[PDB]
Amino acid sequence: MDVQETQKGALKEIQAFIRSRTSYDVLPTSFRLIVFDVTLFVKTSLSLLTLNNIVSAPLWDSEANKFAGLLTMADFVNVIKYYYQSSSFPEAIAEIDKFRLLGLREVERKIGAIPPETIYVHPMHSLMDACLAMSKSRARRIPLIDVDGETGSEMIVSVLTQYRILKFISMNCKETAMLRVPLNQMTIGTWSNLATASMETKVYDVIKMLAEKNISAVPIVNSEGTLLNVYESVDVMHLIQDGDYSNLDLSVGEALLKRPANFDGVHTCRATDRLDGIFDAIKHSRVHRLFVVDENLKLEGILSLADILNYIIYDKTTTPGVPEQTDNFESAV
Amino acid sequence: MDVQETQKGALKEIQAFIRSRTSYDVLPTSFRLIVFDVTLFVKTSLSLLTLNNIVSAPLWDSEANKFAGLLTMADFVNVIKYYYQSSSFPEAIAEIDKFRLLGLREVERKIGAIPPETIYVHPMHSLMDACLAMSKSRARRIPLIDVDGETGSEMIVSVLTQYRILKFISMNCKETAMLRVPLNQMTIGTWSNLATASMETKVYDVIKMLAEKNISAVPIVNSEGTLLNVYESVDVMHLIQDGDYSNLDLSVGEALLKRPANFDGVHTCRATDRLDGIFDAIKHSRVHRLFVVDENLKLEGILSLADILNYIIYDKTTTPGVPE
Amino acid sequence: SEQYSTEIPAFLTSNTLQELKLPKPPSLPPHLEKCILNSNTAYKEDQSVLPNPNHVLLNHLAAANTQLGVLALSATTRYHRKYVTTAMFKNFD
Amino acid sequence: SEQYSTEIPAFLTSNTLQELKLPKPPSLPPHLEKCILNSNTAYKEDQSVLPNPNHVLLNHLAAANTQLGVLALSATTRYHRKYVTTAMFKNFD
Amino acid sequence: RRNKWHFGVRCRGDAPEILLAVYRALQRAGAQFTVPKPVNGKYRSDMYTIKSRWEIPHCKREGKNTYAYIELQLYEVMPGCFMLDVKSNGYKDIYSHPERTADHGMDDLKSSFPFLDLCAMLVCKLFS
Amino acid sequence: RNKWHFGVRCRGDAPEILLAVYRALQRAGAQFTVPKPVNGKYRSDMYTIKSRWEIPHCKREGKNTYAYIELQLYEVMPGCFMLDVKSNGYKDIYSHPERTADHGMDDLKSSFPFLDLCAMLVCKLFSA
Ligand SMILES: Nc1ncnc2c1ncn2[C@@H]1O[C@H](COP(=O)(O)O)[C@@H](O)[C@H]1O
Ligand SMILES: Nc1ncnc2c1ncn2[C@@H]1O[C@H](COP(=O)(O)O)[C@@H](O)[C@H]1O
Repeated sequence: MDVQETQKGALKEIQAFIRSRTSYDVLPTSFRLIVFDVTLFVKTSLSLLTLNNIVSAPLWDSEANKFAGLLTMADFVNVIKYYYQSSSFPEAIAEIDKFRLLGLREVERKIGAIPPETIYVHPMHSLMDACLAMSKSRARRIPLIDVDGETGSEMIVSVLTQYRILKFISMNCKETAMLRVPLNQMTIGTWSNLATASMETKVYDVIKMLAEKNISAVPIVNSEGTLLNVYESVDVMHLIQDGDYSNLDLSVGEALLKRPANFDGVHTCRATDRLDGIFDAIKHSRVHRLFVVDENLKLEGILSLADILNYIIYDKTTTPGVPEQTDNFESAV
Repeated sequence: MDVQETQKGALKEIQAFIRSRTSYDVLPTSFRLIVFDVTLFVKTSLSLLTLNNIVSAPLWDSEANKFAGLLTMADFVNVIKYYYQSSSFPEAIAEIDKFRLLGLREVERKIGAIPPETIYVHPMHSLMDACLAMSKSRARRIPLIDVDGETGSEMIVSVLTQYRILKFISMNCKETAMLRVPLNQMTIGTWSNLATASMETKVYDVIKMLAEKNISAVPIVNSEGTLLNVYESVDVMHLIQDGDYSNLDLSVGEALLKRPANFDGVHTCRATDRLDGIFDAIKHSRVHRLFVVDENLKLEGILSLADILNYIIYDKTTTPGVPE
Repeated sequence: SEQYSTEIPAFLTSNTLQELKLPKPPSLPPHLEKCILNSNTAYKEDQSVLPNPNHVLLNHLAAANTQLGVLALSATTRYHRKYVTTAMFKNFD
Repeated sequence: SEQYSTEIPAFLTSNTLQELKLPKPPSLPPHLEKCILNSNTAYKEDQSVLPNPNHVLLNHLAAANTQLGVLALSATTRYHRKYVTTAMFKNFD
Repeated sequence: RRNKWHFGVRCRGDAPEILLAVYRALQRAGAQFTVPKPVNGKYRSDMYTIKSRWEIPHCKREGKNTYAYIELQLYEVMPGCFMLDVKSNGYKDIYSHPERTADHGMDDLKSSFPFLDLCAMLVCKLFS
Repeated sequence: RNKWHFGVRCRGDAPEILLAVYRALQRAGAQFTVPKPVNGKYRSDMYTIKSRWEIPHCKREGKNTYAYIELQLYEVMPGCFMLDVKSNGYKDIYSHPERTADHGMDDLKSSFPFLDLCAMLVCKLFSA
């Protein structure tokens, strides 16, 4: 059959697989889950995060014994930007440190950046429920919670990321090898209105881009558009770790000098590449997104994990369903 | 006129010079004074002392606009020590970090480790009066304080150290040269009932010596009484800044490994040395105390700046200078 | 069990120790001693991944110093057939 | 000429931006470009010692970021014929 | 700053005085507990096994009365040094009859919460 | 490139910074000079604010005493500014010598309460 149709058959099969599994099937046999009291200070939060080499944690409300939402880099980024654009004194920004996590969230609700409330799925419910929830919330992660009837307490089992789900699929679906349709004949990814930055762009300006487009990274290009590097929201956390907010005044170039070694690298592919190579890349390295570039590393687009996962779960003749509900939100870096 | 009667005469001159000068005369023409709000957390205080390379700071009470006491390592030493004795749970100690400087003074007050009033002099009183007042308590340091008639705000001009005072004397009194009486015919310094420790001693155990004798340092000896090192109350500060109180459990040897390359060193002298040479050491370098040893480095005694200062101000023979 | 009460046992308070004999509590078993959170950095870059736990030790409290003024408290429990070691960071009071 | 008031000048409210940018502020003169606390002249003895300040900067506020959530504020004053730069570390709020 | 986890809470000194401090912490926390019983007017090591019961404040404050069952054990690590080992044995509401007399486990789910929250309240008490 | 600097840093538009300084002085409780237009138009001296503050520790004890604080916006580089804050000293308004002139005049020594009032300004500024 033709290449297009083979892909469509492959995708039906992965959908079936995704539906058959549970979120719980993605989990390792023995694993760790780090939880934060909502009443922690921010500055304490950044240290624990950095210290544990994680970029996220679910929040726990301990008077209630309820899950209290999910902490991600998007929280800091949105709050930092909100204070930054309305203050005329740079150092005032350092006050964010003295907020409790509960408060930080209140600020996001008052500026309309976090939804009404909490979103999650049962760990023993279909893995596709988790994908659809993430799709409708524009979240990159979703907590697996189960409510205990004896106590009313909600049991946080874990947090599921689109990286881990995609990696789970690449390891259990030989049918990824049958996705050979190239990207340029596909409508997947973002090819216009790209937030980009230069080496001379100040970090506070990247932060604003991060928040405004609600994205997690910003490619760095020179004039004439070649790809040089990337500035992640996580790199921002590291800069402001240990209370040093003047680092936001640094240029991107200056900030990269302060960024640790990253093996793996920055993943690039061409418009003629296809989902199959992307899956083999997913199984042996932590791809957070692929930057689409030409002959001469000229940036033409971005394909991120959400773009791949939303495309996959949306079915016959590619829905269009999909992605629907409150499509900006806090969720979930 | 004989070494004895000569020292007798030099002291008289030194004493005359010290009254004659004000504390103010001791100050450099341009100087820094670092001040701490009394409501600062213990946690922030230790960090601040650590990065400004200082070991104490006057406290400011900023509702009243009043000096509020002097923060020194004795404050932490006393409360750690209290805490170590009375709790069955080791990791409770770390709660000290969340005390404010005020409640730290409050704790020290209950257990009575602290005087009531905030010891001081006017910057223009006689230098002798500041020496007397330091000697009258322990202090080690005395704040030079004035008030502003316009506002009733206390003005902390500076804080004066027995070291600075002794160096001032050193730099301005040639008569320090004429104190040739050997330490062994004087009664100055402590020469028995010493608080010592060895490399195996747990740091928490040194901490209780420091509080119980309230002293700033404990020499480290071996079984033969040979001087190996010292362990200072400022070492303890370094142990616990950044808030890792499990270091107190370290022995002295392992704790020593964490001493920054920055260390002044340990000054020694001999029982046959005397004040002329010690003033000369003080003139040209930072001496906190001297450990008196023999030829095999066997510890014999401890001569600290307060002992020197006390001999200097109180007659040749009024106090522990009585002597032979 | 079934005895739940107040207050502190009479002995222990007032007063006249030395003891009766009062015995020494049991020695520390070796199956305590090791905690699975202790494997530093953690492997293949999952990192959340742990060794399977010792069963006898499900739901025993575990603790560590933070240097940041918060409690660090953990406990491994079983979910369906998999194991969750949740580590919580909490303010005091 | 009527000195003090408690009202926010009205014109500074609402319509604002007309490039009739109500004058620019003066440029920073060279003497405010450097604070004598920055020149931790260390010697090896006296660490409180400082260069003699500039007379026209007596009683001017100076500040430093602390990375510790407290204000660090200082000012240099004359005591008799000598100079005191006091650096205060203070809680916010 | 990421160091070593260890079971229980570290304690030191005199085992009875430790046991005396644990009992007081429980009562300040408002917990209910077993007390020791003598084999004549003489005691057995079992003295260092308490097992307490805790009204669950977020249940109380709601429409229920559910208890958490927490068992404490003092081990000696080295003379002068002890571990206070704390173990969850589940949760039980109001005659929810399936079932377990061993504290109904918290139904079939066996969550670390509210256990660890109460562990928190214990540690504060033992530290204050 | 060195941690201490004169004044308080600001960025943006100088008129907006000026409006911020004023709101802050207003909410800290101080009084101040106001700009006066010279024949239709405002001038650069608008960035010079003389302020006056009732000293709180003095007020608490039934004393009417003022601190005189002079504020001055300078531009360091395009869009970056220093709010220079200066002490003109203090005055218990009921004494000197017996009512001949005013405005600080006499004392010029201590940096307190000045530094404590600066801490109030900076708090207000940082929490607009
Ligand atoms: N720098 C960017 N500029 C414009 N759109 C982007 C950029 N980065 C990501 N996106 C799109 O925004 C969505 C989520 O981004 P990410 O933060 O990478 O998960 C995806 O659909 C991306 O294709
Ligand atoms: N380790 C020590 N053992 C006994 N006495 C000491 C010791 N260190 C200092 N002293 C005495 O206590 C006083 C104050 O000591 P310092 O803390 O060195 O100023 C002086 O008179 C010392 O001689």
